[PDB]
Amino acid sequence: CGRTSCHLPRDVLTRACAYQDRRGQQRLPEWRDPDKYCPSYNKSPQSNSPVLLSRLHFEKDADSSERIIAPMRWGLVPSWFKESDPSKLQFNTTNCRSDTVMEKRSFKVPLGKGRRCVVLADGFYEWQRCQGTNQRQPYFIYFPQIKPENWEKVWDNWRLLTMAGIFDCWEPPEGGDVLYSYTIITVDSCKGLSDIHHRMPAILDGEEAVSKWLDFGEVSTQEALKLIHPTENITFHAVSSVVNNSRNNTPECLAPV
DNA sequence: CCAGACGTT
DNA sequence: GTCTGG
DNA sequence: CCAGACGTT
DNA sequence: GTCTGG
Repeated sequence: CGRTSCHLPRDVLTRACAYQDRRGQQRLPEWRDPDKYCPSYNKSPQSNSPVLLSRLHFEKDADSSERIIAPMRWGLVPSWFKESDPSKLQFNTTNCRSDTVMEKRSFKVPLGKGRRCVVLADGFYEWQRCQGTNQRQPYFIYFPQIKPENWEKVWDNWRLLTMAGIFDCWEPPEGGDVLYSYTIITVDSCKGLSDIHHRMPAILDGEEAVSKWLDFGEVSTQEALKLIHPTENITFHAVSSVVNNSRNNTPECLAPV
């Protein structure tokens, strides 16, 4: 999973991230760096997407079940990385295989420090490789949804896709803001998706999964990794090739055909 | 020991 | 920074 | 992820 | 074929 849609206006996104802390207080997650939120139908690696993380990553003594929402760089840049510019990274951290995560230098260390985040999207795109043709068929893939008038109604009630991520913090040698960057954990595609692609993102389905993944305060790596697996609770439709070029940011990207 | 990699679809 | 391969 | 470049005097 | 930029 190397492309998402995350196009909602910031306040609509934030309201769609309404949740309950461990005490059952209804809350909206508190923003950091909201100016870096860049809505688009076509989010590629190296772009910023909003992710949820525990408040306790940002505030001493916080309730770890409280949530921050913050734009992060898609493509995990490890703390130790030595060059001036993130883009010089010579290995792909767009994704992080679940099967090998504990053996991977770039992911184990930040995972170990509790740096679990939830990557938000409308949904993700996958390109289907079909036998004996180089033509790839793009699909938009998303949580099942409630079953220009309809458009506004749909998107107000949209259930955002919640993907399990890991993030790391990098101080540019040259100097600047700390870079927060993320990888989306991958697992085997479910039966529903297996004729489209062998890989899918690790989807956290519902508030229990999202909560336990976020809460590095109360939930160990070993307990968190149990949430990482495929889900059949997923739907999709084929979309035009408009999505293919990551410069194309329009509704046509995720329109059915 | 040091050198060199650190990753995925 | 930390681990693997030599 | 795909698209597009891939080079020097 | 392989890497960078989006």
